[PDB]
Amino acid sequence: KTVVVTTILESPYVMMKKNHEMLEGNERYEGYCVDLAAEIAKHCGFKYKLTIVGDGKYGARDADTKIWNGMVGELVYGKADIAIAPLTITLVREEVIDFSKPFMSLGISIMIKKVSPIESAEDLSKQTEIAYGTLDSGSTKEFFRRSKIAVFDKMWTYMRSAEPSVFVRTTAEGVARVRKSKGKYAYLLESTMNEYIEQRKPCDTMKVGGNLDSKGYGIATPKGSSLGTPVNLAVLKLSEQGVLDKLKNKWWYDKGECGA
Amino acid sequence: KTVVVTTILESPYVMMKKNHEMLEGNERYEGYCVDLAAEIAKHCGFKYKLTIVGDGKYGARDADTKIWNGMVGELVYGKADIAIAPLTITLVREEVIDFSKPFMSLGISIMIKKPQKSKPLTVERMVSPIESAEDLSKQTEIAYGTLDSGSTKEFFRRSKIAVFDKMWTYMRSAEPSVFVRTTAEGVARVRKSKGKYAYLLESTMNEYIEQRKPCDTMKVGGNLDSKGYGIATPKGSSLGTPVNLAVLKLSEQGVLDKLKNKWWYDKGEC
Amino acid sequence: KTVVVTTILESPYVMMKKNHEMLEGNERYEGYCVDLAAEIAKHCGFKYKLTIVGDGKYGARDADTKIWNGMVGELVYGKADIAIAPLTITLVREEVIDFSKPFMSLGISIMIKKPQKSKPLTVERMVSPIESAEDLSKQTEIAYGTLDSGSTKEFFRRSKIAVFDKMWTYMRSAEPSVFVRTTAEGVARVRKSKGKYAYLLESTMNEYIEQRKPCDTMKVGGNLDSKGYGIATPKGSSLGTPVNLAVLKLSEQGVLDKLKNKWWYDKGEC
Amino acid sequence: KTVVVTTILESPYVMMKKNHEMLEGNERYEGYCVDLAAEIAKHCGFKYKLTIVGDGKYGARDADTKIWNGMVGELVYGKADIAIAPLTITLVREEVIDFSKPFMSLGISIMIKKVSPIESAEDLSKQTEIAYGTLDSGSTKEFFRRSKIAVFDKMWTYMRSAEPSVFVRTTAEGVARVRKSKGKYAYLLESTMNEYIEQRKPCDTMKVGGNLDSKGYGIATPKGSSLGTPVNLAVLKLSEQGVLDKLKNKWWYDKGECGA
Ligand SMILES: NS(=O)(=O)c1cc2c(cc1Cl)N[C@H]([C@H]1C[C@H]3C=C[C@@H]1C3)NS2(=O)=O
Ligand SMILES: NS(=O)(=O)c1cc2c(cc1Cl)N[C@H]([C@H]1C[C@H]3C=C[C@@H]1C3)NS2(=O)=O
Ligand SMILES: NS(=O)(=O)c1cc2c(cc1Cl)N[C@H]([C@H]1C[C@H]3C=C[C@@H]1C3)NS2(=O)=O
Ligand SMILES: NS(=O)(=O)c1cc2c(cc1Cl)N[C@H]([C@H]1C[C@H]3C=C[C@@H]1C3)NS2(=O)=O
Ligand SMILES: N[C@@H](CCC(=O)O)C(=O)O
Ligand SMILES: N[C@@H](CCC(=O)O)C(=O)O
Ligand SMILES: N[C@@H](CCC(=O)O)C(=O)O
Ligand SMILES: N[C@@H](CCC(=O)O)C(=O)O
Repeated sequence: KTVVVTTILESPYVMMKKNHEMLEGNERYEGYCVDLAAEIAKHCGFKYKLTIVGDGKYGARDADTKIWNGMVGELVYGKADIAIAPLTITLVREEVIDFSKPFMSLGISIMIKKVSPIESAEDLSKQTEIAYGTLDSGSTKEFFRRSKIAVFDKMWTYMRSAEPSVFVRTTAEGVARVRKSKGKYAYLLESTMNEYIEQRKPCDTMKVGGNLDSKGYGIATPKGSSLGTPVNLAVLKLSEQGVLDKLKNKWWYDKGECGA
Repeated sequence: KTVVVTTILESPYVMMKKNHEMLEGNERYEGYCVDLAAEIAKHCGFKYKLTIVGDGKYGARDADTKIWNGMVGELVYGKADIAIAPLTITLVREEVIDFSKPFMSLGISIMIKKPQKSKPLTVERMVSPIESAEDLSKQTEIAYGTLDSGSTKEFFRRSKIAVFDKMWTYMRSAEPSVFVRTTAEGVARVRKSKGKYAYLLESTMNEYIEQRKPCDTMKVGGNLDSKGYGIATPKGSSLGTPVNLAVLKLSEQGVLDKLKNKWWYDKGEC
Repeated sequence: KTVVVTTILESPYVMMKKNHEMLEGNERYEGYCVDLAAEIAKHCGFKYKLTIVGDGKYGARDADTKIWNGMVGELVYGKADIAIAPLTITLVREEVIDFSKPFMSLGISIMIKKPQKSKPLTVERMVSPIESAEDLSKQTEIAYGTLDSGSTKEFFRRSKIAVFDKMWTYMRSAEPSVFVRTTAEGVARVRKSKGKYAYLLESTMNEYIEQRKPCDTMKVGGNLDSKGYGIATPKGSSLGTPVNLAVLKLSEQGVLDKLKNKWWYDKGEC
Repeated sequence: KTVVVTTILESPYVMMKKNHEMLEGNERYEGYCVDLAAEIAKHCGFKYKLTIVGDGKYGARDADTKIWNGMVGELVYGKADIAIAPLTITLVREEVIDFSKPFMSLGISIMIKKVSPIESAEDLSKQTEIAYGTLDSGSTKEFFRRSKIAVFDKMWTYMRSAEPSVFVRTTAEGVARVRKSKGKYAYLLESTMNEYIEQRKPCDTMKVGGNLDSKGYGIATPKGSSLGTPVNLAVLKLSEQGVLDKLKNKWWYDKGECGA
């Protein structure tokens, strides 16, 4: 029986290849996530099919609705069997569905135009001249929303009272807004995506400061599913063998079209 | 019913208080792990008593006997309820026990003696003989070893990478043995080897020891891999989910980071 | 019974919120003094409603007619219950009202326009024509004045010091008048006088204005004296002792320092 | 009727003159406090006599006894009519007796041997190599005892668990211990006393950092005394006329036997 998989067309995790207009099957996708899905299928021994959630969202909770959108929505409501995609792990999504062991560690990063006058996020909180935003229905905004730290509370109060809407539809739109703003707009995003933007043309954006926290990416599984343990063991096996690191290097630094 | 806690006397996770001879109960110990256990107890209501295993081993499967020892064995055989200690999540351990999400990131680093500054405007430059792991594998004059019954040794013995395979081959046939029995033993070997020995230990203890007096050691290279410290729980136990949720909540609240800077950098002078 | 609070719209003590047109109640105002009033209400249980006097004067005794105006007159005649505002403790005011312990230290400083840097290795040096008060008294090309119905003017008119007597003599017979009616008016006169005018205002507002955009003003010299901002209370009232104790408790707890840093330096770029 | 006044032999507030073995009356004392007392007596028009509390303490609350020592003890228990001395004003003493308006503003200062590696008190709290202490039965230790700030709580926990007893009998003993310790002992003391030590021989000590708080000195009066208002008005009048500042300069910088 073919197993349906939900994901999001995020680079370098998933790509559309180049001649996507004349490609079909599981060979029409290239990237970290599709290769990981193929490896998981080979290890478990099941046929898998890749699908993309119609809305370009990861998943969140609507106001006064209690409905899951994004990939977790497809997982919970019977529209998917496993989500192999860069889905951050937090407390809220852990209650509804179970996560495997993380396969990529990261944190909150600040990206800005190419010394930096803000450096630490403390100055950025204390300096309102440069704006800052996040991605809607992700995990960074959820982290900032319910943070009891004074600095993070001030940041979140800034985000909610922001004219116009500081949030963006996609991280590509976020970096586009950052580049077009000529350094007046900062982007709070995951470390991996920030570095990927940094190491590609035109190499105009750079990461500033350290990481505000520590997170990870997990392979979400429907609650009470028989496949959670096999895929968790497969993730651990890949981490032990270094296949995760090898694929990270393959899709991360093998090309390297920038001067670093 | 008060549950027991398995922990190892490892700095800065667990220390011994100065006035611990006259003190009993949970007041004997101090450090990162005791605060983590206190926060876990505050999150989910239960009574905890700190225990330290006699063998003082992290856990490994003995060959030709198939018997788990250390924390993993103590947890498997039902004589322990929780292991709030720097226990590394591995594939072999996940098959016997239940692991929550990692609460601390780590990597396999290298410990060597810090060289003296070279005299030859009036600035001092650092000279080192090791810059990565490939040169350590190629070079042979300085011996290198790992911790016995640890996660690093198990990772090295089951790695198909050429350089890691060469390191494992050297370690398994090195006379005298390059393996140590404790972290402090390895650090003492590094300090008293006069730069003739390299210790492969985790990055957290590495940086903690580097930042503390007499700060005569220094770490080289990056992390050989990426792993994390989890909280262990016996397979099919009712404490796994609440502990996992507590770890996630503590990570989100920033208490883990606060403990990290409290016990790692606030008490460092070098 | 809800008591009334007398305050002046002075920055950074009290500011007008951006969306105050559609907002009523205590939400209209923001700044140091509104937070001080909130902390006072939290300490001792009572209901407070912020009021701003129409005349907008601090308080002085009119000559030949003997009427107290401003906040002092408002509290003397019983139409107000408390004055949580930057009101200076003076000898003349203490004879008519009750003053608690000061909650902020201040001094009489000088406001002048900041000169441009001089071109003549590659460093920039600051040149100023005034370094103290004695040279200001000796020099006469640049006019200087104070605030009307303020504490500084009352201090100047009743000082036996020779230099201060000379300053008062110059001020009382200056054409056109060197006295301003508001702090903002004096700052505007300093900014638009092209360095031909000096303003004698308190050091707190002086440094707040200096630290804020467009940061085109700069303070010279030390404080002419030492005073403090108190909380006013009508003579023989039951609110004097609880307010004094609340001020002492807030000072001990460090809330006053936290408010000072929040509203004086955290919002400054120059 | 002669009014008795309690004080403490603290310099430059009160001196013993030089030929004290052959002096008597109110003319056997020189200094800021005796001159202030003479001015207050002249303004009010009453005969005053100066006395020193037998114990060299300002005043505090003993454990499980509720008895006032120091100068406030002499004031409360009918042994004095007014205390003209450098008595800091705080909440605890305000409840028992009333204080006039302050006549000298100051704060908590750190003194050390003659750039400084600690600078701010944050480093000193985070650096236990150099010890720090205060004066027993004063106001600095009371401020540190009941401070809810994390840094000040850490400092107070350090003071209580100090071997040997870090407290000193007198500020002169404190500066002696600081000088003999060769920079390994810091002294938390009032700004005025620290500066007075700074501006005298051998000019070996210097103040480090800013002020941890803001305080003041008041003329304590017995609770329910008819003299509180006249002396409060006299203090305000002296502050208005500049006599307080003039006496401060007279006993503070007129001599100036150091290189500044
Ligand atoms: N170097 S990296 O960010 O691509 C990365 C990060 C991580 C990896 C693997 C890689 Cl390649 N696996 C670990 C997992 C392996 C076992 C130990 C911790 C979890 C369970 N999580 S991690 O520390 O988040
Ligand atoms: N010790 S640390 O500051 O580097 C550190 C390391 C890690 C933290 C939190 C901290 Cl503070 N949380 C993550 C976990 C928390 C939740 C989000 C990812 C996993 C589940 N593991 S981690 O990546 O090992
Ligand atoms: N605005 S400030 O930080 O310089 C400042 C100034 C002063 C403060 C407290 C602060 Cl935070 N408290 C004192 C008062 C408080 C208690 C101790 C001395 C008097 C009674 N007045 S003050 O010397 O005018
Ligand atoms: N310059 S100083 O420290 O000797 C000093 C400090 C102060 C003085 C007078 C002097 Cl000389 N008087 C003021 C008082 C006068 C009136 C205004 C504030 C109080 C009531 N308190 S103060 O601000 O604590
Ligand atoms: N990649 C994150 C969202 C990124 C963001 O919100 O900044 C997630 O899957 O939740
Ligand atoms: N922390 C390691 C042991 C120490 C080491 O391997 O260096 C573990 O949990 O196995
Ligand atoms: N703050 C002063 C008025 C301002 C000034 O005099 O500069 C007072 O209370 O009288
Ligand atoms: N001079 C202070 C005490 C000094 C100190 O404790 O440091 C007082 O009168 O309370």
